[PDB]
Amino acid sequence: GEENEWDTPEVGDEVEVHYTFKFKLGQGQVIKGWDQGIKTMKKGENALFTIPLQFDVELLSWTSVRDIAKDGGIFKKILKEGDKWENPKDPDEVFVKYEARLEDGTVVSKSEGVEFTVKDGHLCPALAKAVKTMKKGEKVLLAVKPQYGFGEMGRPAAGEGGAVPPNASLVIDLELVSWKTVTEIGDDKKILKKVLKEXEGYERPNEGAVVTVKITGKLQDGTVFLKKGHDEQEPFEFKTDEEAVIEGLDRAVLNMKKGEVALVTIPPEYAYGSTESKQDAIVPPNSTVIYEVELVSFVKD
Repeated sequence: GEENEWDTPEVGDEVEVHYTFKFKLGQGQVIKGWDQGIKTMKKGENALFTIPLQFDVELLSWTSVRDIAKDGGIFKKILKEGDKWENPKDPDEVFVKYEARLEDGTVVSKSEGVEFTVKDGHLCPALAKAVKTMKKGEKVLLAVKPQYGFGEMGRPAAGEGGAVPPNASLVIDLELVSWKTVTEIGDDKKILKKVLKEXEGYERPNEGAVVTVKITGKLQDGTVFLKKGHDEQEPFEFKTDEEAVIEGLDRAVLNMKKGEVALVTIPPEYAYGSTESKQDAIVPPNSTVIYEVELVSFVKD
């Protein structure tokens, strides 16, 4: 039997319909009959399915459901679609809100906005994994099994704590609000470049470019040791790829666009090395330094 009458429901999505409400497409959920044509239906759309019985079906909405670990370990249910098409990546600093519950709706952990580097995780394994599939502003409910929750050890009540019983499943509202792209720079990847402000179209200095920059250097506890090229100072310009500046700033700016603002995390072998740098404070030997960099303009080689 068959049917006559831009996006579509997939396998396992949560469809809402008028016929003559509201189920998991194509699981065990209706008479194994008429499921199998709702998946060609569009939102507004109005089909009449004929089974050898007739069904006037208005597909109202759906919510997608995603088996993101390929495991049934985490099912992601998208309750608000996010924007555009990028998902954040391991080295990204993401900003999120979530509320994690036990199956019985007991809130164990919750947050109204928290940033983390995605590869470091947060909360439990499920979060890092969910966000790596999520668009900006995506809001989801995650059905999490123990191995992506807190395992066997579960989790004790500390504060603001809910004990998670060893081997519990979890239900998590998660919203990916926004993120900042970290690229790993050097042969090494030891230099982190976090975009604060995206620059303008495509072009990047090349080796030997003369580059105008504003820079602010800080130690990891936030002490400013250097300011250079800011508006209240003479401008600061250097040629790139000549060791005109510490190596991590040279490599960062080669990967920067005009007008880009970046935080650049520079281990001491790419910075001041093993001797002290007496600036606004002293750079103690063996410091990783964070450099706020604004690529003002440049003239390619």
